[PDB]
Amino acid sequence: GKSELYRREFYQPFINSRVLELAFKHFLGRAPESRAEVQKYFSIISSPIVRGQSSMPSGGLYALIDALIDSEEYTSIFGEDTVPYLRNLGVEAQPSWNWGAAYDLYNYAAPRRKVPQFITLFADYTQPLPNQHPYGAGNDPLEIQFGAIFKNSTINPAERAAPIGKDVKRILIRNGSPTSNERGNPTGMSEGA
Amino acid sequence: SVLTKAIVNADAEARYLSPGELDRIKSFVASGERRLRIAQTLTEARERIVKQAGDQLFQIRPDVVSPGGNAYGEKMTALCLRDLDYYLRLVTYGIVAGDVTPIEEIGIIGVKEMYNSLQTPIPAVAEGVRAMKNVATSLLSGDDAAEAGFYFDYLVGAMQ
Amino acid sequence: SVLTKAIVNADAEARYLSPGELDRIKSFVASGERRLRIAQTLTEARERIVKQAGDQLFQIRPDVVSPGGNAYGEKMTALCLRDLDYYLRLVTYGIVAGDVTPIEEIGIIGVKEMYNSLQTPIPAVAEGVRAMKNVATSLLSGDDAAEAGFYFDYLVGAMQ
Amino acid sequence: SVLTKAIVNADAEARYLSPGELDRIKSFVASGERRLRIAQTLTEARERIVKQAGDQLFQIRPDVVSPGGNAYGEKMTALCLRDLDYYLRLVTYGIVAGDVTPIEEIGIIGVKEMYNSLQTPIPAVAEGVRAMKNVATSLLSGDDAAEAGFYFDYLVGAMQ
Amino acid sequence: SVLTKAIVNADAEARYLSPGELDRIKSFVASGERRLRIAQTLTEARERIVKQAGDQLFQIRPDVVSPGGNAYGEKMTALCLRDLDYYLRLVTYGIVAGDVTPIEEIGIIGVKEMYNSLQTPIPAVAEGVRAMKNVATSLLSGDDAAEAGFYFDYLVGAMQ
Amino acid sequence: MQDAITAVINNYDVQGKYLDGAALDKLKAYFTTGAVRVRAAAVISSNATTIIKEAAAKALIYSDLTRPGGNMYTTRRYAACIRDMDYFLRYATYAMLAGDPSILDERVLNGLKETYNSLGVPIAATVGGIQAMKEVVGGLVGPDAAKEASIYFDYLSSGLS
Amino acid sequence: MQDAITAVINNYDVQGKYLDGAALDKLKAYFTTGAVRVRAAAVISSNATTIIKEAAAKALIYSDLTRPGGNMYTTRRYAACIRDMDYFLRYATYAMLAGDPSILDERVLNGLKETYNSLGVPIAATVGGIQAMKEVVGGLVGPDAAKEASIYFDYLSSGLS
Amino acid sequence: MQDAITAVINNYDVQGKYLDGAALDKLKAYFTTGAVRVRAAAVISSNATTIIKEAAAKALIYSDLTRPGGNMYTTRRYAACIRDMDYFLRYATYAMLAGDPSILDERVLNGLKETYNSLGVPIAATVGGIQAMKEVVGGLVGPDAAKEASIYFDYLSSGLS
Amino acid sequence: MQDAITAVINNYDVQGKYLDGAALDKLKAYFTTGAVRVRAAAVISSNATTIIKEAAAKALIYSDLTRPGGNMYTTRRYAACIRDMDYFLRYATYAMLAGDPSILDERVLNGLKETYNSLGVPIAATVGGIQAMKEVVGGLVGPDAAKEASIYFDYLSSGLS
Amino acid sequence: IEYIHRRLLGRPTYDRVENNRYFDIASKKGFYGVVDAMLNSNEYQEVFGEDVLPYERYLTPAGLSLRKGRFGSSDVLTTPGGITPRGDAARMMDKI
Amino acid sequence: SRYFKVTACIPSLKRVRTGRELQNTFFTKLVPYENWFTEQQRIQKAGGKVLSVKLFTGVQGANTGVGA
Ligand SMILES: *C[C@@H](*)[C@H]1/C(=C/c2[nH]c(/C=C3N=C(/C=C4\NC(=O)C(CC)=C4C)C(C)=C\3CCC(=O)O)c(CCC(=O)O)c2C)NC(=O)[C@@H]1C
Ligand SMILES: *C[C@@H](*)[C@H]1/C(=C/c2[nH]c(/C=C3N=C(/C=C4\NC(=O)C(CC)=C4C)C(C)=C\3CCC(=O)O)c(CCC(=O)O)c2C)NC(=O)[C@@H]1C
Ligand SMILES: *C[C@@H](*)[C@H]1/C(=C/c2[nH]c(/C=C3N=C(/C=C4\NC(=O)C(CC)=C4C)C(C)=C\3CCC(=O)O)c(CCC(=O)O)c2C)NC(=O)[C@@H]1C
Ligand SMILES: *[C@H](C)[C@H]1/C(=C/c2[nH]c(/C=C3N=C(/C=C4\NC(=O)C(CC)=C4C)C(C)=C\3CCC(=O)O)c(CCC(=O)O)c2C)NC(=O)[C@@H]1C
Ligand SMILES: *[C@H](C)[C@H]1/C(=C/c2[nH]c(/C=C3N=C(/C=C4\NC(=O)C(CC)=C4C)C(C)=C\3CCC(=O)O)c(CCC(=O)O)c2C)NC(=O)[C@@H]1C
Ligand SMILES: *[C@H](C)[C@H]1/C(=C/c2[nH]c(/C=C3N=C(/C=C4\NC(=O)C(CC)=C4C)C(C)=C\3CCC(=O)O)c(CCC(=O)O)c2C)NC(=O)[C@@H]1C
Ligand SMILES: *[C@H](C)[C@H]1/C(=C/c2[nH]c(/C=C3N=C(/C=C4\NC(=O)C(CC)=C4C)C(C)=C\3CCC(=O)O)c(CCC(=O)O)c2C)NC(=O)[C@@H]1C
Ligand SMILES: *[C@H](C)[C@H]1/C(=C/c2[nH]c(/C=C3N=C(/C=C4\NC(=O)C(CC)=C4C)C(C)=C\3CCC(=O)O)c(CCC(=O)O)c2C)NC(=O)[C@@H]1C
Ligand SMILES: CCC1=C(C)/C(=C/C2=NC(=C\c3[nH]c(/C=C4\NC(=O)[C@H](C)[C@H]4CC)c(C)c3CCC(=O)O)/C(CCC(=O)O)=C2C)NC1=O
Repeated sequence: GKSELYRREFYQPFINSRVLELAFKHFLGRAPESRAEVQKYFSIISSPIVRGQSSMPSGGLYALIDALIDSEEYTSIFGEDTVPYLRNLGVEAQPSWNWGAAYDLYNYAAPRRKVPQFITLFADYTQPLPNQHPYGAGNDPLEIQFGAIFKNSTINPAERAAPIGKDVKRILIRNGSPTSNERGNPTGMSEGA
Repeated sequence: SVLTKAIVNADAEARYLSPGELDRIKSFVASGERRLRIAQTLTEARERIVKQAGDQLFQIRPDVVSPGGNAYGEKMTALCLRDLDYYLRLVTYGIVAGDVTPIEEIGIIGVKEMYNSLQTPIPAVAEGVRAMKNVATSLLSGDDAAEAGFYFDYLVGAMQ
Repeated sequence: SVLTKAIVNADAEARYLSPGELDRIKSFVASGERRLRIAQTLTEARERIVKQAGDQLFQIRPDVVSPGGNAYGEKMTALCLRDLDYYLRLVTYGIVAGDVTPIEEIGIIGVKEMYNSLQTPIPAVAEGVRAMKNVATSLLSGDDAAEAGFYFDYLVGAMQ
Repeated sequence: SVLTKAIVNADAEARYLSPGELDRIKSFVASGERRLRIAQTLTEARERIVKQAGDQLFQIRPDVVSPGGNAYGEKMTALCLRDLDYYLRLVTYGIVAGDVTPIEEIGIIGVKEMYNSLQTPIPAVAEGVRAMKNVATSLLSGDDAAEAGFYFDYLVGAMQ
Repeated sequence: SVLTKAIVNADAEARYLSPGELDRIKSFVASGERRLRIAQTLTEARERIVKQAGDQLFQIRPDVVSPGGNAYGEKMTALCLRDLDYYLRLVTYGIVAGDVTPIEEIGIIGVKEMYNSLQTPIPAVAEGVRAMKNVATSLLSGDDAAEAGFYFDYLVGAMQ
Repeated sequence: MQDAITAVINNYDVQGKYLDGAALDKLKAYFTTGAVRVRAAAVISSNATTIIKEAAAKALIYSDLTRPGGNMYTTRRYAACIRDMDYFLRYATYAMLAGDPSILDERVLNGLKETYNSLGVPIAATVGGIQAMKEVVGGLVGPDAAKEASIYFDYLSSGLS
Repeated sequence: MQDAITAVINNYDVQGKYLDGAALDKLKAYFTTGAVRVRAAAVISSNATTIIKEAAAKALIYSDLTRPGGNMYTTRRYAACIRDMDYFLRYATYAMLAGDPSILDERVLNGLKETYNSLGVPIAATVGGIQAMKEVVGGLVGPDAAKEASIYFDYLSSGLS
Repeated sequence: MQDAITAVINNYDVQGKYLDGAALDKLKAYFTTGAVRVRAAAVISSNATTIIKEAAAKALIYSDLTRPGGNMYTTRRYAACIRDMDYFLRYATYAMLAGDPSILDERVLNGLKETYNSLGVPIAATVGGIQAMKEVVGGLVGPDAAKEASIYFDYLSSGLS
Repeated sequence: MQDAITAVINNYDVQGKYLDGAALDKLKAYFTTGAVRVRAAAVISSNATTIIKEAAAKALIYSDLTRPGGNMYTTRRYAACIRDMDYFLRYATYAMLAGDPSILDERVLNGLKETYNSLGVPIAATVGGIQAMKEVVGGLVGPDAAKEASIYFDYLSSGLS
Repeated sequence: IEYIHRRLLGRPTYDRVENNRYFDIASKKGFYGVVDAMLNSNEYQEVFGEDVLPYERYLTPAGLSLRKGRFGSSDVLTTPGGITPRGDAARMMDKI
Repeated sequence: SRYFKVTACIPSLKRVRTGRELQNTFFTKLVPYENWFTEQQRIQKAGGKVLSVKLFTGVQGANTGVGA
C-alpha cells in the first residue's frame, strides 16, 4: 500500500475523497458505510502529521493506509495471514443503505470514476432535493451560446440521481429583473424590458 | 381533494386563498361525515355490487364471454371482476376526497393505452361501470345516490 | 453606459459595430471631460443641494413631516434626506455614464414595491427629486443645466 | 362581570339564582375561551394598534398637535399615546370580563371632570378611540372584530 | 444524549436493548425534570453569569484586554463575551441532554484549530469558562451546583 | 403535493388496503381541526403585508443589510427580498391548511440552498427573517393555531439551515 | 440518529437560541412518556419471535409467496424472511425507545427500495408483513402503548411504500 | 458585462461613495485613449477575414491538424475552427473597445474549457491560433493600440490554458 | 501529473518527434524563471498560517457564515473551512513550482464542485477566500513572482466556479 | 427534448409533468410532434405573441454560476446586527 | 401541403401598448393547413375577428396529394 507503485496508481489521479473510497475497497473488501467514517478517514488523510504513538511517518497516503490496516475490523477478518477479499453478497450480510453505490465500487470500472460518490450520497441523505432535471443530473446541457454538450455518462461516469417525483417544480433564476420571476408575479413577461 | 385543488390555483396565481375558497373548504369539511357514511356503505356492500354489475354487463353484451371474446374463461372473467372492484374502490376514494384527483391519477390516465394494448373493449368496460352505478345507487338514499352517481358518471365520461 | 449598450446590441446581433455606433462612441468619449466637470460640480455642491431640496420639499408637502407622516421625527427626516442624497449620487453616476443604466439598476427597479412596503409617499419623493433638480440647475451653466436636468427629469418620470 | 351582575341581582330579592340565570352565565362560560383568545390577540398587538390609532387621530384632528393644542410637544404627545394605551387595556379588560362594569369604574366615571380640568378635547379622545377600533378590527375575523368593536363603541358613546 | 449512546451501543451487536440498558435510561428519564429545571435556571440568569464571569476573567488575565491583547477594543471584548455566552448555551444543552455529546460536536472538535488561527489564548478561554462555572454554582443548590459544575469542568478539561 | 386526506388515501392505496380504523381516525383527526386552520389562513391572508413589514423591521432593515455592501441594498434587491418573504409566508399558509410539509419539500426547499449560494443571498439572514415572520404570525393567530403555524415555519427554517 | 432530546437541541442550536418554554414542553412530554416506552420495549423483546411467526402466518404465508415462483418459495428465501424481519422489529423498538423516526430513515429505510428492486422481494408483501406485526404488537403491548408503536410501524410502512 | 466606466461606477456604488479624485483620474485615463480604441476596432473589423487567414496559415494548417486523424480534418471541422477563431477575434475587439474583460468572462470563456475537453479540441492548438491572431493584429494596428489589443488576446489564451 | 518540461516531452512523444528548437525555447523559458519560483515557494511555506488567517479575516469571518445557521458555524465547520483553505494554498504552491495546472486538475478540481453542491458549501464564498489568499500571497512574494502565483489562484477559482 | 425546449422557449423545463407531456408526444409523432406541440402552447402565444422573437428568459443556478462566479463573490456576506471591525482602521486613518 | 391566406384583426383591450401596434393588431398572413385550427383558436380567444380566409394553395376535394 505505501509502496511507490500504489501511490502512482491509486493516489495521483484521484481526489483525496475518492482515494478514501478506493482504499476502503482495496484494504477492507467493502465500501464506506457512514458519513462519520468518511470524516474520520479524510481528516486522517488530509493533515501533514497526525501521529499515533511516538513517531511521525504519517502524512497522507502513508497515514491513511496505517489507519486502515491497524483498524479493529481488519485484524478481525483478514488478520495477519489472509489477503483481503471482497465481502459482497455471497460472503457477508449486505447493508442496504448504499447498495447501488457499493456495487458500482465493487465493479472493475470503479477507478474510472473520478467524482466522489459516497461522501456525496451520505450528504444527499440528510439534505433537501438538489435542483436539476427531474431525470438524471446529466440530462441538463451546458448553458453556453450554441453548445448542447450533454455529458456522456460513459466517457467518465459521474452519475447522480435523486427521487424527484412528479409535482416537484424546479426553481429557475430570472434572466432579468428579479421581481418578474412569473412565480410571484403572474404577469411579468409583459411588463417593460 | 378540494384542499389540493384550491391550493394549486392559489399557488398558480401567487396569492393566498380567497374567502370564497375558504368557504368552499368549510363546506367540504362540513360534508365530510356524509361522505364517510357513503364510502362506508359502499365498502360494506361492494361484493354484491360487483357481482350484480358483472351480471348486468354480461347479459348486456355476452360476446365478451364468447370464444372470440376478451373475457372468455374463468380466470379471464375473474380479471374483469377484479378490475370492476378496482374502479369501485377508486370511486369510493373519490367520494371521500371530494373531487376526482385520486381517480384521475390512478385509473383513467393512460387507461386508453393500457386497454388498447390488452385488446379489451373500453365501451364494454364503460357499460360494466354503469352497471356498478345502478347497483350502487340502488343501495343509497336519493341525495347520497346522486352524490355517488356523479362520480360514477365522471368515470363513465373519463372512459370515453 | 453607451459603450455597454452599443456592444450589447452588436453582440446580440452577432456582428461588428456599425459606423453609427462608432460615431456615437466617439461623441461620448469627446464629451467625457464636460460630463466629468458636471459630476464634479454636483458632487462638490451635494450637501447644499440636499438641504435645500429638503426645505422646499417640507414647504410644499408639510403633511409628510406631520404626526401621521412617514418621515415625522428627527431620524425619519434624516432617512428622507439620506434617500435624497442617494438619488443625487445616482444622478451623478448617470451623468458620468452618459445614460440611465446605473440609475435604473440601482434605484428605480422595484422602488414602487419598496416604498409601498415602507408606506412612503412616492409622489412626495418625486417632489423632493424635483426640488433637487431646481437647486442643482441653479448652480450650472445653461448647457450643463439642461444636461443634468435630463437625468433629473428621467428620475422624476420613472418614479411614477 | 356577567357573574357579578347576575348573582347580585338575584341577591336583592332574597332568592337563589334564577332558573333564567342558570343560562347566560352558561353562555358566558361557554364563550370565555373565545373571549380570552380575542383579549390575547388584542394584547399582543397593543403597540402597533396604539401607534396607528395615534397617527390617524393626528391626521384627522391636527389642531391638537399644533402650538395651541393640548397635546403640543413630544411629551404631551407621549401622554396622549399613553392615554390611548390605557383605554386599549380597559377594552381588553371589558372583553375578558364580558361586561363593561370594570372599564366603567376604571376609566369612565369622572372622565368628563378630569378632562375638563386638564382642558383636553373629549371629542378628540373619542375620535382616537374610534381610530383604535378601526385598527383593532383590521386585525380580527368578522365575529371577533364585531365583538371587540362593540366594546369600542361603548367607550365612544360613554365619552360623550 | 444517553438514549443515543445506549441504543446505538446495542445496535452494533445486532441485539435488542440489554437489560443492563433498561436501567440508566430509566434514571435519566427520572432525573429529566431536575435537569430541565436546572437548565431553565441557568438560562434565566444567562446575562448576569456572562457579565460577572467576563469581569472575573478580565481581572485575572488583564493582558488580553491590553493593547497587545487578542480581545483589545470594545467590539473585540463584545466578541469575547459572545463566545462566553455560546459556551453557556452549550453547557445548558449538555445539561438537558444528560451527556456531553451535543456540546462536543458543537463547540469542542476543532476548537484548537479555530482559536490558533484566530490567535486567541486558549488558557484564557478556559479561565473564562471557570469563572462562568463559579458564577453559575453561586446561583444553585449544592446538588444542582455539582451537576452543572461537572459539565463545566468537562468544558475546561476539553479546552486543554 | 399531498395533504392529510390524500396522504392517507395514497398510503393505503400503495399497500392496496381499504380504509381501516387507523386511517379513519387519522382523517377525523384532520377533520376536527378544519375550522381552526381556515380561520388562521384567513387571518394571515388579511394581514399578509403587515406581517412582512414587521418581520423586516425586526430582523433585516436598519442594519448593514440595507447599507451599501449589504445584499438587501438597492431597490431591486429590496423588492426581491420582500418577494421571497411573501413566498415563504404563502407557502407556510398552504402547508398549514393542508396539514403536510410535502408542498414545502416539493415547491420551496428543492434546490433553494444551491440557488441562494449561487446568488450570494445570506441564508442565515433569510432564516432570521422567516423566524421573525413566524413570531408575528403566532402573535396574530393566537394559541388556537399558533403551534400548527409554527411547525411549518420551523420546517422551512430547518430545511434552509 | 436522533431522539427527541437530541432533535430539540439540534433544532434550537442552528438558530442559536436558549431552550425556551416550547422546547421545555416537548422535552417534558417525552420525559412524561418515558416509562411506557421502556416497558413496551421489553414486551416487544422476549415475545419477538412469536410476534414474527404470527405476523408471517397472518400476512406472508398462505399466499403466492410460498408457491413455486414466489420470493419465499423455498427455504433460504423463507430464511431471508424472519430475517429481513427481526429488523422492522429491533428497529422501531429502538424508535419507541428514543422516539423519533430518524433511526428508521437512516439505518433501515434508506435505499431499501433500491435493494429490493434489485433483488426481487415484493415490497407490497413486505409492507403487509409490517402491518401484521403492527397488529400483533398492538395486541401484546397494551391499550395506551399500542399507539406510538403504531406510529413508528406506520412510518416504516409508509416510507417503504 | 462591464466597461471601465461602469466598473468604476459599480466599485464606488458598492461603497456608497461619490466620485472622488481617484475615480475621476481612472475615468480620464480611459477617456484619453478613446479614439485609439475606435480606430483599432475599425482596422480589425476591416481586416477580419485576412487576420484569420494569416493566423490559420501560420499556426494551424500544413500540419497533422488538417490531415486525416487531425481534429481540424474535414470541411465541417475546418469551418468550425475558423468560426471559433472569428468568435475569438470579435470578442477580443469587443473587450478592447470596452476596456474590460468582463464580456470575455461572461460570454466566451464560460464552460469553454470543459466544452473543448468534451469535444476533443486541442486547447494548445487553439491557444497557438489565438496568439497568431495576436501577432497579426499587433502588426496591423501599430504601436498605438498593439499592446492594448494584445492584453485581451493574452487574457483569452490564459483563460483557455 | 505533469510540469512544463514533462508536458513538452509528452507533446512531442505523442507525435513521435525529436524535440526541436521550439521545444528548446519553451524549456529555456521555464528554466529562466526557476529560482523565482523556488523563492516564492519557500516564502509561502514559511508564511502559510499567516496568509490563511489574513484571508479568512478579510473574506470569511465577521459575516453570517460564522453566525448560527451559517455554513462555517461550529468549531468543526470552522476547522474544516480553514483546512480547505490550506489545501488550496498548498496545491497552488505545487502548481507554481511545477509550472502547470495539471496537478490542480487531477488532485483538486475533479468532483470538488459536485462534492460542494452535495454538502451545501458556498462555492462563491470559497472562491472569494481563494482570491483573498491570492492578494495576500501576491503582497508577500513581491512583483517577481506575484503574477506567476496569481495565475494559478485564478485557475483554481475559475475551475471551482 | 430538454435542449429543444430551451431553444424554442426561453426557459428549461419546470416539471416532470411538463417533460412527460412532450415525451408521450415524441413517442407517437416524433420530432415534428414535439416541435409542433412546443410551438402551439398557450405559453408561447402569451409570452412571445406574434411579432416578438423567442429569447432566453430563465437560467438554472449552475449556468448562472458559470457566466458570473469567476473570481467568486467580492461582496462579503454582511448579515444584520453582526459585530464587525471592517472599515474601522480606514476610518481612523482618514480621521488622522 | 396546403396553406391558408388569413386576414384577422386582434384588439388588445387591457394591455394598452405604448408603441406601434398596427402590425400586431390587424394583419394578413399565410398559415399551413395543419396549424390553421390552432391559429384560429388563438385569434378567437383573444377577442379578435377573422375577416377573411382563402385556400390559396390546395384543391377543394383532393383525396390524395395533400400530405403534410
Ligand atoms: C370488466 C372487465 C373487462 C376485462 C378486463 C381485463 N383486464 C385484464 C387485465 C388487467 N387489467 C388491469 C387493470 C388495472 N390495473 C390498474 O392499476 C387499474 C386501476 C387501478 C386497472 C383497472 C391490469 C393491470 C391487468 C393485467 C393483469 C394483472 O394485473 O393481473 C384482462 C386480461 C387480459 C388478457 O386478455 O389476458 C382482462 C380480460 N375484460 C372484459 O371483457 C371486460 C369488459
Ligand atoms: C472570553 C473571550 C476570549 C476571546 C475570544 C475571541 N473570539 C474571537 C472570534 C471568534 N470566536 C468564534 C467562535 C465560535 N464559533 C463557533 O461556532 C463557536 C462554537 C459555538 C465558537 C466559540 C468565531 C467564529 C470567531 C470569528 C469571528 C466571528 O464570530 O465572526 C475573537 C476575535 C479575534 C480577532 O482577531 O478578530 C476574540 C477576541 N479572546 C480573549 O482574549 C478571550 C480569552
Ligand atoms: C473556506 C472554507 C469553506 C467551507 C468548507 C467546508 N468544507 C467541508 C467539508 C469538506 N470539504 C472537503 C474538501 C476537499 N476534499 C478534497 O479532496 C479536496 C481537494 C483535495 C477538498 C477541497 C470534503 C471532502 C469535505 C467533506 C468531509 C468533511 O465533512 O470533512 C465543510 C463541512 C460541511 C459539513 O459540516 O458537512 C465545510 C464547512 N465552508 C464555508 O462556509 C467556507 C467558505
Ligand atoms: C430576503 C429576506 C433576503 C434576500 C433575498 C433575495 N433573493 C433574490 C433572488 C431570488 N430569490 C429567489 C427565490 C425563490 N424562487 C422560488 O421559486 C422560491 C421557492 C418559493 C424561492 C425562495 C430566486 C429564484 C431568485 C433569483 C431569481 C428571481 O429574482 O426570481 C435576491 C436578488 C438577487 C439579485 O440581486 O440578483 C435577493 C436580494 N436578500 C437578503 O439580503 C435577505 C436576507
Ligand atoms: C424622503 C425625501 C422621503 C421619505 C423617505 C424614507 N425612507 C425610509 C426608509 C428607507 N429608505 C430606503 C431607501 C433605499 N434603499 C436603497 O437601496 C435605495 C436606492 C439607492 C433607496 C432609495 C431604505 C432601504 C429604507 C429602510 C431603512 C434603512 O435604510 O435601513 C424612511 C423610514 C420609514 C420607516 O418606516 O422607518 C423614510 C421616512 N419619507 C418621506 O416622507 C419623504 C418623501
Ligand atoms: C420477507 C418478508 C420478504 C422477502 C425478502 C428477502 N430479502 C432477501 C435479501 C436481502 N434483504 C436484505 C435486507 C436488508 N439489509 C439491511 O441492511 C436492511 C435494513 C437494516 C434490510 C431490510 C438484503 C440486503 C438482502 C440481501 C443480502 C442478505 O440476504 O442478507 C431475500 C433473498 C433474495 C435472494 O434469494 O437472493 C429475500 C427472499 N422475500 C419474501 O418473499 C418477502 C416479501
Ligand atoms: C479552431 C481554431 C480549433 C477547433 C475547433 C472546433 N470547435 C468545434 C465545435 C464547437 N466549438 C464551440 C465553441 C464555442 N461555443 C461558445 O459559446 C463559444 C464562445 C462564445 C465558443 C468558442 C462549440 C460550442 C462547439 C460544438 C458545437 C459545434 O460544433 O458547433 C469543432 C467541431 C467538432 C466536431 O466536429 O464535433 C472544432 C473542430 N479545432 C481545431 O483543430 C482548432 C484548434
Ligand atoms: C382618439 C383621438 C380617437 C379614438 C381612438 C381609439 N383607438 C383605439 C385603438 C387602437 N388604435 C390603434 C392605433 C395604432 N396601432 C399602431 O400600430 C399604430 C402605429 C403608431 C397606431 C396609430 C390600434 C391599432 C388600436 C387597436 C389596438 C389597441 O387598442 O392598441 C381605441 C380603442 C378601440 C377598442 O376598444 O378596441 C380607440 C377608442 N377614439 C376616439 O373617440 C377618438 C376620435
Ligand atoms: C425441498 C425442501 C424444502 C421443503 C420441504 C420446504 C418446506 C416448507 N414447509 C413449509 C410449511 C409447512 N409444512 C408443513 C408440513 C409438513 N412438512 C413436511 O415436510 C411434512 C411432509 C409435513 C408434516 C408431516 C406445514 C404444516 C407447514 C405450515 C407451517 C406450520 O407448520 O405452521 C414452509 C413454509 C411456507 C409454507 O407454508 O409453505 C416451507 C418453506 N422448503 C424447502 O426448501
